[PDB]
Amino acid sequence: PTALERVQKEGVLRVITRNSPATYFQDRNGETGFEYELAKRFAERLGVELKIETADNLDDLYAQLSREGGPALAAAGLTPGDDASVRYSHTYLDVTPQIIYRNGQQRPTRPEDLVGKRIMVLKGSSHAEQLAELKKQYPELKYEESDAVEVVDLLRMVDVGDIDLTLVDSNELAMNQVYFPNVRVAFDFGEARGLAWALPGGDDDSLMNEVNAFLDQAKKEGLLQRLKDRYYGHVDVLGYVGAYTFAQHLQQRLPRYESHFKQSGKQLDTDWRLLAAIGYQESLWQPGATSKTGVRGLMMLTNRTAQAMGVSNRLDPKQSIQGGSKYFVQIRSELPESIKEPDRSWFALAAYNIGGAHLEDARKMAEKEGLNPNKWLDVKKMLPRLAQKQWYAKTRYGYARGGETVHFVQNVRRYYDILTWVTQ
Ligand SMILES: CC[C@H](C)[C@H](N)C(=O)O
Repeated sequence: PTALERVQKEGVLRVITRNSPATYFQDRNGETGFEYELAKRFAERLGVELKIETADNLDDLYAQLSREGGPALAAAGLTPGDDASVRYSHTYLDVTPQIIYRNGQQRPTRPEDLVGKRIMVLKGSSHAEQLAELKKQYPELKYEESDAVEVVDLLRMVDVGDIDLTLVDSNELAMNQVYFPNVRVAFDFGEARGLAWALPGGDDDSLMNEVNAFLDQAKKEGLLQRLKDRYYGHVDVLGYVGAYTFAQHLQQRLPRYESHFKQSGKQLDTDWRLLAAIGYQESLWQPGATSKTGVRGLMMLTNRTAQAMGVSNRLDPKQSIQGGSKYFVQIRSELPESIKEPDRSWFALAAYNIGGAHLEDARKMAEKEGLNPNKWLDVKKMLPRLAQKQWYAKTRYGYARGGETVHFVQNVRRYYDILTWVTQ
């Protein structure tokens, strides 16, 4: 039976990956990861179940792949390795290895500067191999390979000054930037290269052909780009300053209010990280925060909402978290029965910012356009229109800043993702 026929026969596609939020992550809310979502799509294309294995490290990852009866493929942000014990699919993401340093230290600008530093990379990585190449040229270059850490750990070490430098791909630095406020790109070390899935060595090309056809379909429909934005887009969407500032706020601000968020979350069957995400978007986790628009405190409440909720002080963190949390749940509960989770929460987020009246208008508008008013992706196309006259003059409630409401829901969902992917 071909590699491809065997997968169909078993009704399972076995995938091996790295223990990493970038690749595969287990949370109470389900499974996420750039590679997980991409592979899950592959399995479903083939009409089979996805079964995920995580390796201990990169050497063990490649060793399992060549192992008889092992996984069909590795999906793990791999950079192509002549070792015909392993083969590689077409590439699916353009990334750049980048030398990483700690802000407030001498920035190395060229490979020469890598000499005489404390450097660590993952044992078995293409990054390790790059440094072996440079060592050939510069015989006194020192660095260490480790099989007992992952990429998140290498960046922590640079962040707190445990080591001077590391070397990682630019996608994963972007992803991690929101955890490590001091980490910065020293320079791009080596040129841009594509990530590839790896398959066992040999001449059976039945599954490889399907992987390539699938990845090429993925680039046709923007799937790879959507997945990139979600996991790797943090610095691009929130801006550089937003990225490292969040890392700082996560470190400095959140631990003061984490326990209130959890307590509000438990008593309301609502994920506390979703509540924390709203607090970040509203006030950047600052209890004293006031606007000059009639909203104040950590969850940014109006006086009216504060009183309805039993809040006697909006600048009290605990009370602001409780009232804004109850309020979000209230809004979400009042939504029409027809809106199912997960959309229901994203609708509730929009209503938190714009109110149910304008949100109704966006729902009515989607309906007028032959879209589905209970689907978030549909209504989200309608929200920016509330700010345009050809549209809002035809609405009950008129002009609203719906583009801002879109921004609100995206950011919160991103902050939510970020808080979910935290490791310790
Ligand atoms: C952590 C190193 C990563 C996985 C790199 N792209 C490699 O293939 O080795």
